Amino acid sequence: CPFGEVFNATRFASVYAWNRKRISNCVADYSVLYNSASFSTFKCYGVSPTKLNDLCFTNVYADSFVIRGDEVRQIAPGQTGKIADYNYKLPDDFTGCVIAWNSNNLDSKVGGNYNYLYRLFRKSNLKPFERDISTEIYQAGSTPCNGVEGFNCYFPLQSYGFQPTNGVGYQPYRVVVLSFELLHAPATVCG
Amino acid sequence: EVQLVESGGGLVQPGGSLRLSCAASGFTFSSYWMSWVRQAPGKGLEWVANIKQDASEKYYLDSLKGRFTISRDNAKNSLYLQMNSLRAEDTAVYYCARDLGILWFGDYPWGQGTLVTVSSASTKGPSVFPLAPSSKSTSGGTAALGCLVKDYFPEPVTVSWNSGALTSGVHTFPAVLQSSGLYSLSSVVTVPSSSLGTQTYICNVNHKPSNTKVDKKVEPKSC
Amino acid sequence: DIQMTQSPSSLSASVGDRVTITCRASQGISNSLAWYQQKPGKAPKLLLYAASTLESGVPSRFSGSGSGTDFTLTISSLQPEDFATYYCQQFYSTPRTFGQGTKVEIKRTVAAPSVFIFPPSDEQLKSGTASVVCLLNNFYPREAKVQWKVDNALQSGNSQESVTEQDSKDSTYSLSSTLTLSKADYEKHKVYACEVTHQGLSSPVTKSFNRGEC
Ligand SMILES: *[C@@H]1O[C@H](CO)[C@@H](O)[C@H](O)[C@H]1NC(C)=O
Repeated sequence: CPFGEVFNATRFASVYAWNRKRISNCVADYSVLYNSASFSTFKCYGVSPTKLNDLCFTNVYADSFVIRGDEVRQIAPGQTGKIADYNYKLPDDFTGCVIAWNSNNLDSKVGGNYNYLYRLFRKSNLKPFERDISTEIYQAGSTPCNGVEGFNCYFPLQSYGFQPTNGVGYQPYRVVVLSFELLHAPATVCG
Repeated sequence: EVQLVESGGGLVQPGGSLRLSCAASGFTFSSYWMSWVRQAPGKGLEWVANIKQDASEKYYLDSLKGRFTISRDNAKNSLYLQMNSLRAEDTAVYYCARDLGILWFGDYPWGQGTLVTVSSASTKGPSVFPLAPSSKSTSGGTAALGCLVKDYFPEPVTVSWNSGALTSGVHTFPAVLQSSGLYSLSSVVTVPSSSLGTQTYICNVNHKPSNTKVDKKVEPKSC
Repeated sequence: DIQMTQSPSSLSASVGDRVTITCRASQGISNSLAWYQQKPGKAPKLLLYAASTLESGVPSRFSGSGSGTDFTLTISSLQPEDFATYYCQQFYSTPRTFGQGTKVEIKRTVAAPSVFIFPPSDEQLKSGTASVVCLLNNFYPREAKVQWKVDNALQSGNSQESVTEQDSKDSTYSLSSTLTLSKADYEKHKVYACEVTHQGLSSPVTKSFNRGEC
């Protein structure tokens, strides 16, 4: 299986437009990564991480994005906050894993790197595995916004300010969420 | 990290002006509004001014009656507030905040405001008077003494006891602004009344604004 | 314009307790409300926005509910670092308006104040003013009452008081009340008394002295 295309990948999408990759028809070894001791965060919900690749699922999805350390605690079952409510939400019945590592050396930049965006405004919260690219002018006042920014009419996406001399809580982190789908279909992803 | 640094507060006489600056970094200054929020001495937040991204719209509190003008230079990542015809009620710690309706203030330790103190008094050093303990108004083996630091400007004074040796039971009260325009506080300390005639109690009042230090010996009041 | 009212303005609680603060608006504002925390002397920090969503970096113990005119901020298990003043704001219109704030204090059992009275020093009387001082030492809760009696004549308008912050070690308060008079008005009377009304007192305690005695 081509995990190197997801983890050791060159470019990562920002969290508002996170990147889902489908994985099927290959043999995967999980214990290469968990015992690699290369990630700062590796939490698996549902299945035991300890050598339980003795299963076969229909499909395997890998969702990659970039956030900050303060927000890593939000990529977890039943968590609430900016990222979970407005950017990327996981369901309570999560049969999967979340991995994350500090990418301060690759996503920061002197004077700030403002290439990663996060959604700061939304009328409702995101359903599990929803994805919102709507750059509609969020309405915070009584006036309808009519697509133009102005008094009480803010753009929904806002930049990350990734200076390298940040505290760890403010530094960029790369996150990959693995979901294991077992539907009523021929299972092909075994170990 | 959102770093917002306020500067320019100081002592202005009533009717004078002042210009406050806010240096910003850690985010795209052009994508946000900017707000000025002041907080009077122990009195909570009062939003005073708002400026758009391209500075084509400016909003104020009508209480200010056009005395304040907000400005911003984007090339310098800088926000400015010109305070004209200043009144005594304008005495406050002024903060700048990144604005999208929501206010983001400066992250620690960068964001901490600038203190505007509007007063007609010139800077005076304090007068220290002894609050002497009596053997009549005592309390079960414990006696209280202190120093009254009266008639000074501006803030603050610092008070120690016995040049730092006496710490247990010291209460230095927040300064109160008297009608005369001058501040006054008091520092009290409770000690075993058995050891009055033996132990020496000096209060050290340091007023750095006026370049004044006072060491005052508080002796038990013997009529 | 839009008015904000917070409840209960001052709230006492303990570590591990569950805490709720209420904030109501004089007119509807949908969910365009935010909650801020300010520790003494420091700059305010944004805890919640859009009535419900936690700003990143905020401990998940903070949560918000409400809409329309009614909003509630809830801390699930209070921790020692959560004692501060909290403010609510609206971003629906201008002028941007805050709630008056609610101070979260530390809960301890009632404690009566130690009361003292101090006559003016001879040097201050020489200067031309007389400051009589009354001290309430180490009590709880913050709410107390001081009255001045000059020969059993109740004063009003010539006294100023200030209170300390809750102590780091025993969670008590101490208050100072200063009565300011001219050397004339001081030398016209004999009995100066300070009457203290506090919860931890069964009856108001009066401590008095007489002019020039000792
Ligand atoms: C990524 O690079 C490391 C560096 O040695 C390599 O061991 C690993 O196999 C690569 N792929 C993945 C998926 O980690």
